Amino acid sequence: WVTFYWHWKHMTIWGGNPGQFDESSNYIMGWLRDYLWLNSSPLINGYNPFGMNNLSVWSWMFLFGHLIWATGFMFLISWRGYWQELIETLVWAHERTPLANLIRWRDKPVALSIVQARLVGLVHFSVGYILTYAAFVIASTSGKF
Amino acid sequence: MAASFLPSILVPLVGLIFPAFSMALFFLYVQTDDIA
Amino acid sequence: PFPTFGGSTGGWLRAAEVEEKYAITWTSTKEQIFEMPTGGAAIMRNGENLLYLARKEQCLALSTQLRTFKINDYKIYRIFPSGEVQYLHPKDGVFPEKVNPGRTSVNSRGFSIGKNPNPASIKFSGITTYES
Amino acid sequence: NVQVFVEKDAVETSFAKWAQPGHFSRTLAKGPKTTTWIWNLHADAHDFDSQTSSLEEVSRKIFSAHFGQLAIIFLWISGMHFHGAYFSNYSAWLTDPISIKQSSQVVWPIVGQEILNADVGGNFQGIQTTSGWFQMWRAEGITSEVELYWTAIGGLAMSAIMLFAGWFHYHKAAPKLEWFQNAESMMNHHLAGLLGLGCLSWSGHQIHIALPINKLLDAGVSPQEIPLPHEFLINRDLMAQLYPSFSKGLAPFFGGNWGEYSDFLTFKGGLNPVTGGLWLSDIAHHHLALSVLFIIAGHMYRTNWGIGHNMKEILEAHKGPFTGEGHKGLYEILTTSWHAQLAINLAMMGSLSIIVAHHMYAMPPYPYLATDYATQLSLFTHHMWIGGFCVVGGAAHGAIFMVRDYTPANNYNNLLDRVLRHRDAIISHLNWVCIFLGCHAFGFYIHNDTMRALGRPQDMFSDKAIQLQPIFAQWIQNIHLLAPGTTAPNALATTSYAFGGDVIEVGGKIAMMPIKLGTADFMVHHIHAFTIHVTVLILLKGVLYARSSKLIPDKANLGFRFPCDGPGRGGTCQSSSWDHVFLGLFWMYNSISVVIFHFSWKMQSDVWGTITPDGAISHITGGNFAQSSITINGWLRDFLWSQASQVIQSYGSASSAYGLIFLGAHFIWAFSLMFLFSGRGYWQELIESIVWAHNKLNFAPTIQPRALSITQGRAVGLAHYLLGGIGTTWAFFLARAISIT
Amino acid sequence: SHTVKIYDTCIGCTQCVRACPTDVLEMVPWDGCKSGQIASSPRVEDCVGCKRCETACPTDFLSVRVYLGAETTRSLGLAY
Amino acid sequence: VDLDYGMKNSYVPATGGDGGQGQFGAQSPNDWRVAGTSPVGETSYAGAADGGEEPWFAEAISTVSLDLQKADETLKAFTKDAAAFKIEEFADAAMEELVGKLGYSKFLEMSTKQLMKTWGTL
Amino acid sequence: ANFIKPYNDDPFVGHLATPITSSSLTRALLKNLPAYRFGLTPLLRGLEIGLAHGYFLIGPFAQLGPLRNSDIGLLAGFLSTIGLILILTLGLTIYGAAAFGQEKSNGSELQTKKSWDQFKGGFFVGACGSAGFAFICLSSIPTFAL
Ligand code: CLA
Ligand code: CLA
Ligand code: CLA
Ligand code: CLA
Ligand code: CLA
Ligand code: CLA
Ligand SMILES: CCCCCCCCCCCCCCCC(=O)OC[C@H](COP(=O)(O)OC[C@@H](O)CO)OC(=O)CCCCCCCCCCCCCCC
Ligand SMILES: CC1=C(/C=C/C(C)=C/C=C/C(C)=C/C=C/C=C(C)/C=C/C=C(C)/C=C/C2=C(C)CCCC2(C)C)C(C)(C)CCC1
Ligand SMILES: CC1=C(/C=C/C(C)=C/C=C/C(C)=C/C=C/C=C(C)/C=C/C=C(C)/C=C/C2=C(C)CCCC2(C)C)C(C)(C)CCC1
Ligand SMILES: CC1=C(C/C=C(\C)CCC[C@H](C)CCC[C@H](C)CCCC(C)C)C(=O)c2ccccc2C1=O
Ligand code: SF4
Ligand code: SF4
Repeated sequence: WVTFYWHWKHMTIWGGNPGQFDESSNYIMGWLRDYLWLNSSPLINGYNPFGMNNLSVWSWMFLFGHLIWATGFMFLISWRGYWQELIETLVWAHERTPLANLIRWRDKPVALSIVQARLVGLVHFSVGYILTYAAFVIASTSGKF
Repeated sequence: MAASFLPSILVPLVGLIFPAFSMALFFLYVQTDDIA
Repeated sequence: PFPTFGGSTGGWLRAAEVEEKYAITWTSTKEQIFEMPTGGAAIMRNGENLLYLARKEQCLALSTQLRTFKINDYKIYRIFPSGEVQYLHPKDGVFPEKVNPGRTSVNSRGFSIGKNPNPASIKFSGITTYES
Repeated sequence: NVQVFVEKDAVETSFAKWAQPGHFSRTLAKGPKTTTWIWNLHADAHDFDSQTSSLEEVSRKIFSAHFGQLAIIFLWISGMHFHGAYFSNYSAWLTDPISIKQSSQVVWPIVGQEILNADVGGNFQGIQTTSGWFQMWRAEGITSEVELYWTAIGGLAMSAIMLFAGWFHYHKAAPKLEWFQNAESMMNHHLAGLLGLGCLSWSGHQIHIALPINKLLDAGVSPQEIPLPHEFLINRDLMAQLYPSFSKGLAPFFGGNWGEYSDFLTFKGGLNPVTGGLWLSDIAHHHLALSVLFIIAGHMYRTNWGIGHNMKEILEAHKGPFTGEGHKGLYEILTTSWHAQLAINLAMMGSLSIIVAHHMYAMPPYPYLATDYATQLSLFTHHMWIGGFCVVGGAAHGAIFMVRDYTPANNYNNLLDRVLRHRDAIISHLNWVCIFLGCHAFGFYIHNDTMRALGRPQDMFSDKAIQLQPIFAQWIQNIHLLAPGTTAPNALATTSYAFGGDVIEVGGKIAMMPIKLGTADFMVHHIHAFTIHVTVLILLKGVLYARSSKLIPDKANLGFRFPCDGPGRGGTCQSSSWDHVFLGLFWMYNSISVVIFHFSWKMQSDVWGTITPDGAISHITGGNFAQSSITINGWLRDFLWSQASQVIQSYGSASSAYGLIFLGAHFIWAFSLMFLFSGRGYWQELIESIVWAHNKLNFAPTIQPRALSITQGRAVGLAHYLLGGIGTTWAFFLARAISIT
Repeated sequence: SHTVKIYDTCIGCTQCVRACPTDVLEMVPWDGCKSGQIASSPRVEDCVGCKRCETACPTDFLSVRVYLGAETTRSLGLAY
Repeated sequence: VDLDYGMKNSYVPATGGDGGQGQFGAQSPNDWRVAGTSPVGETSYAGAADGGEEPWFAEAISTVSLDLQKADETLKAFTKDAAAFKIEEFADAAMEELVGKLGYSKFLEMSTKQLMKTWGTL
Repeated sequence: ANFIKPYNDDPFVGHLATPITSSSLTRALLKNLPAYRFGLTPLLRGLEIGLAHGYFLIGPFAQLGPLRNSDIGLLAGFLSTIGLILILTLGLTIYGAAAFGQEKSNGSELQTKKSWDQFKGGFFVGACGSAGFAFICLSSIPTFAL
């Protein structure tokens, strides 16, 4: 919220129209439409069916961050028992598969622990959050000005 | 020999050779049964 | 003395061969269908039955089910790969829920749970508060 | 012997138990001591088999509750007809279906909300509605609001009748369990009577009423000049003017010269060029043939007259060398478990809803439906969602069967037993299939995004590059395009223009045209296969590991719905089959979301649009699907960002409710994550501090406040997640489609 | 292996012993309470840590406490 | 047959957060980390079963069994102290009278006064 | 009458004898593969396996790699195959080190350190040579026209 506020106020100042922030920041749709949607444009066109420019790395990082954040959702929402039961069938399959059962693990595969899954989900969430916003702020500011 | 050659020399060493050997070494260390 | 069972993919794995295995025996007085803890139904034999399982918890789940059949003579053993056996349950011939003379209390602390010492008081000792 | 057995005055009618909340449950009957009680009361209200151990009582409760649901549905239909009769522009829309926007909801002027009364045309202001009421009413032959009023009155009467019937069959005449266990007779009646006679009578309405009225309405006759429906019944000359074979009457029907009725029972296929919908004569022939089929099907099972099949016999005979006892025991399961029946029936009804969505878009059955893009989008999406929920519910009730009604003794060496005996193989192979599908299908998109970002378009998976042509689908499309003359020689046109053929144009808008399949369609169809396989993995794991697993050997004793078995064994959170339903619901949401996005973008890009009298086609999004849908960036930019313009720019217009609901759905979706990501220990500890503040001022409820249970935390989180995500897509679709229609 | 301790508030109700899925606990004679018995955990090597015993215990606060510790094959509930 | 065979494992209990080896041992004395399957005619580990013409499923062959005699004998061996306690409290030959008159499991299950009652018969 | 039975007549092992696991085709195939075939030296098992794999591994690289449309595409595909073989050989080496330790092996069985080293070397030679052979074969594709 803090950085969104800073960035939108500065983007409207730098764009020569502070009045856009002054009027549209008073309701949420103003933030969604005039800050995020409007300023997504150069970022999402870093590459497209017609070519690419030097902002394509930020477009890719933007999608990368969305993906990492969503993958963190998996660890945060689904918990351990489901995964442990699934890994049990995986162990069964490997032990019973010819030419692959020539090779065996020396550390029994187990699902991630309860706390470990909370931490992994949190790390994925945080990395995705940071990378998405960094790509957006850099690409939007640099592709506009 | 020139320094301008260094990226194409060094980047494959940093990004392919070094991680592979580091991962192999860590794997061997974690599989070792008596480390001390 | 195996029950009538067509087999499943849920049975024991390499661990039963290399780490440890479990066996449960019991006496049934008739042929009756029961639920295998590993999935599926098996038919008990009239007389002695023997069943092999990967985990002690599986044996105890089966014994809990046997209790609903009025069967209380089940015995549970652990078998090691060398062939050594350990008699596990009921350890002294009496169910643990029934108090028995000759058992000694293990792991009691002679105070209520609120009297364990403070963590900061045993730092660097290697012990925990519940063990001191 | 199929007989009616009913107990009279089974249950007294009284308000005493209405004053005793939780009366149905022995535990909940003692009254609340914590707020948990309250939640439990709603959770266990319709869990009839936990309120009593008698199957007969459960059956009686289910029967009466079904009547209650029917009463509610009749009330809903009657309300829709009443709103059509008094708060709609149906009469004006009848005269010009092309330029007037259908509207059947009006809002009161208060706090400025009257802006929602859009200028929909016909001297009428209101909300543009997308449920297809006007098209259905016009197809039925409804030409006046008075007919709608009478249909609404009858709907009210039927709602009251259903409510009385429910009261009567619970409190006055409750059938015995032996009555309910009449699978053969029930199938005979529901096939021959409900489906067969329903089809026959609807075909009668279509032949006698809907067909001539629609022939006149298409011919350009005004609704105020069309003869009243009963005139077509009492004037065989009126019908003879329109369909000449009516001048022969019923003589050909009993004589066997049915070809004489070829003028009103047709096999044209295609669409009506004037309306853009199916020919009503084809629909009438369809319903007549279906009625015959169902009436035949309803004489298969033996009830009282010696002849007929016993279902248990048929099931018992079907066993082979790979399947032990085969289908033995299934009849007992499906005649003693309501959960087994509900699992089957929810699975079927949901799959049928999905099928309905597809078939109704591709072969638009109502007049002026095809060019009402808002209605087409809303109907497809709605039926997709309903189907997804119903298939997941079928899975859930299969799991409930496994936990509660499965008996090992009755399932020795039958199909169910052997499935349980190779669950590990089934789940391991499904897991591998899911990984393979996910990796390849989604890696196509990831590869494409990376190649395009690196400035390597020629290395992409695309039509202009490395191609992934859906050759099997294309082969099928060609076969269906060639069918009308050769493999269906009596069909005059294709079953659907989506397979190939001309462009059907109504009012300058495209009703249907061939839907071509390329690399992008290949990739998206494999995404659909992937998501469905993962959803099946989760739900089938929930059913097959419902009773036991290597982790928790005695899961059935813990029940269908329990949070966990403790942090031991590494941690056992969400091991219950209810938790598998919980995760499967998220995956179904993902799957259906992708399906409806694929529909929306493909139809806008390649089907819908305008068409000049010359022949120039201008699609809504300009044919960008093929090159934009092959990357995730193209979906984020060319679908979401671009098509969200209407919903985010809707403030200050009649669509502003959609912008508001878009925002509120985002809010509720984010609100759900608090429940999904957290745990009740934290919240109970916080509540302790809040209870302290209340106690510090000498007051606190004797119903002690409690954080939600673990399972209720999950349920609430998922419910708000689904409401938020689905409502966001709802607002987005509706604003977009109202703009483009 | 997990640690399972019995505190002297135990009333010898035998509910933790009946709740245990792996037979870690047993009742032993004791003069500290009316029932004349106390819980004991001689077989903590088989404790999985499910805490069903704690769920079953009627005292306030608990008289049986499970502290999770070093994991083994037995404590992880592995069939492999 | 040694009774501490289970306890004689390599598990070294930690100084904290560890219940140690209880009545039978924390873990098996046998190293579970063994080799995968092996070609025709070869054994993967010391006591492995020869899978014959199907070595890939060699691990599905059982070399660990419990014959009823071993079960009875280990039952007696593991409960020898409990039987010694029961005769110590009821009171060599007397134990042989009781455990043959009614049974060994029943002798464990009964009570010292009840056994004082059955000793009344002869 | 019953094409499924418990594996090894043992109902309680987690396996079933089905046509997939226990048909004559499956048994003959598996017993004849070099990972299982009686009488092979570990080096020869490794060699046969490498020969089988390196031949097909070049195809994806040659036909779908970045330089597939250049006239040195086959050479680049061969180089990519060699790189993949090196990655796999590293995997085999560290696997053997972990699975068997570094002590001197007491036997000639494949599941021993010395035998596994021989097998790994045979695999590397077989795979690299097979990739080279496939390179030669792909240098001139016969149309088979008289
Ligand atoms: C720690 C700061 C730092 C970082 C993040 C980088 C990053 C990079 N260097 Mg640079 N480099 C650095 C310091 C750093 N360098 C210093 C101090 C020197 C003078 C010796 C160089 C000399 C150098 C040359 C000649 C080249 C690079 C190149 C690169 C790029 C490719 C990686 C590579 O192949 O380098 C190889 C790096 C070395 C041979 C020397 C590395 C020396 C630093 C101090 C190692 C840092 C260790 C680090 C602090 C450990 C903590 C990290 C870990 C915990 C995650 C990459 C952007 C290549 C490039 O520019 O491609 C376009 C390239 O050709 N670097
Ligand atoms: C199918 C369901 C359905 C739905 C969702 C609607 C929805 C609507 N109707 Mg329609 N309508 C329906 C069926 C439906 N109707 C039927 C069957 C008829 C024939 C009777 C009508 C006849 C009709 C007319 C004539 C009008 C509407 C109007 C409306 C609109 C305003 C409603 C309102 O705010 O009233 C006021 C709402 C209240 C007074 C809320 C009271 C809620 C009670 C107190 C709580 C009940 C809870 C429980 C049952 C009671 C427990 C306690 C109790 C025992 C004491 C709204 C869009 C109005 C409209 O469209 O204006 C342009 C309007 O004029 N409807
Ligand atoms: C929450 C549940 C729900 C809701 C609110 C809706 C809402 C709607 N449905 Mg949908 N529907 C649903 C579930 C739901 N549906 C399910 C589960 C199915 C699969 C059977 C359908 C199949 C369906 C069809 C075929 C049609 C609708 C239509 C409609 C719209 C008009 C309502 C109407 O009165 O048409 C009344 C319905 C008709 C006039 C046609 C009914 C024809 C079907 C084949 C009758 C089947 C009845 C049969 C006895 C059911 C038993 C199945 C059997 C295998 C046992 C409205 C948007 C109609 C529409 O889109 O109009 C524009 C429409 O034609 N629905
Ligand atoms: C034919 C349809 C049908 C029927 C008759 C049943 C019947 C039953 N279900 Mg099943 N189920 C179904 C479909 C059905 N279900 C579907 C489609 C799903 C997938 C979602 C499920 C998944 C499911 C689970 C996971 C469980 C059940 C359970 C039950 C039993 C308890 C019901 C209860 O007390 O809830 C009382 C009803 C409520 C508390 C109402 C809940 C309101 C929902 C959550 C939100 C409504 C949102 C609303 C429409 C939108 C509002 C928006 C607005 C606020 C802005 C009962 C036997 C439970 C059971 O234990 O079975 C033995 C159980 O745990 N069902
Ligand atoms: C976008 C976020 C996200 C992602 C990426 C995943 C991914 C996955 N989920 Mg998860 N899930 C999610 C959200 C997500 N989920 C959420 C929010 C929840 C809570 C409801 C869940 C709850 C859940 C359940 C209940 C289940 C899954 C399962 C899966 C796996 C499905 C099988 C598969 O396709 O593997 C393939 C891998 C992918 C599709 C990911 C990327 C593939 C890339 C693009 C191609 C291959 C790259 C390759 C590995 C090279 C990597 C290079 C690297 C070394 C640098 C897959 C790993 C299921 C499972 O495990 O089935 C076997 C399963 O049962 N998830
Ligand atoms: C997962 C889906 C997927 C697929 C199918 C592809 C496919 C491709 N990628 Mg892409 N890519 C992907 C995801 C994917 N990618 C992801 C997630 C990234 C990271 C963002 C990339 C980044 C990337 C880059 C930078 C490049 C590629 C390139 C390529 C091409 C050459 C790759 C190659 O030669 O591998 C070699 C393949 C193998 C060695 C083996 C393939 C698997 C075999 C065939 C399975 C056989 C199983 C068999 C049937 C089982 C039974 C057999 C029998 C014994 C019974 C190829 C078209 C290159 C290119 O130039 O594209 C044109 C390239 O430079 N990709
Ligand atoms: C294209 C649709 C999805 C295809 C999925 C996989 C394609 C692979 C081909 C499998 C089709 C034939 C299956 C065997 C042929 C078949 O139809 O049944 C043949 C045979 C039937 O045996 P009997 O003659 O004993 O049958 C008597 C019957 O009356 C059953 O009681 O079934 C079996 O041998 C066991 C079936 C499990 C076989 C598992 C095979 C792998 C299944 C893949 C998962 C299926 C997904 C569908 C779930 C709804
Ligand atoms: C829409 C709606 C509605 C309405 C409905 C209606 C109006 C219905 C009707 C219906 C009808 C109106 C029905 C009818 C029926 C009929 C029938 C189904 C008949 C049958 C018959 C037959 C089977 C025949 C036979 C025969 C012959 C062929 C010859 C000889 C003689 C005889 C007769 C035997 C309501 C209100 C509900 C509300 C909701 C919506
Ligand atoms: C049969 C069959 C099948 C399969 C197929 C396959 C899978 C095949 C494969 C094949 C293959 C995969 C082949 C391979 C080949 C290889 C080769 C042919 C190699 C050779 C090589 C060489 C000759 C080399 C040599 C060398 C060396 C060693 C070293 C040095 C160098 C050189 C070069 C000299 C199926 C299932 C369909 C079914 C039907 C039948
Ligand atoms: C926020 C949250 C809570 C706290 C939320 C609670 C206790 C819900 C409170 C519901 C209220 C009290 C009922 C509705 C009442 C209105 C909000 C206010 C009206 C007040 C009176 C009229 C009753 C949990 O208990 C919880 C449990 C498990 C997982 C996640 C969570 C979780 O995320
Ligand atoms: S209490 Fe919560 S965190 Fe602990 S095991 Fe149960 S579900 Fe998991
Ligand atoms: S520890 Fe608790 S449950 Fe166990 S006997 Fe003592 S009071 Fe009862």
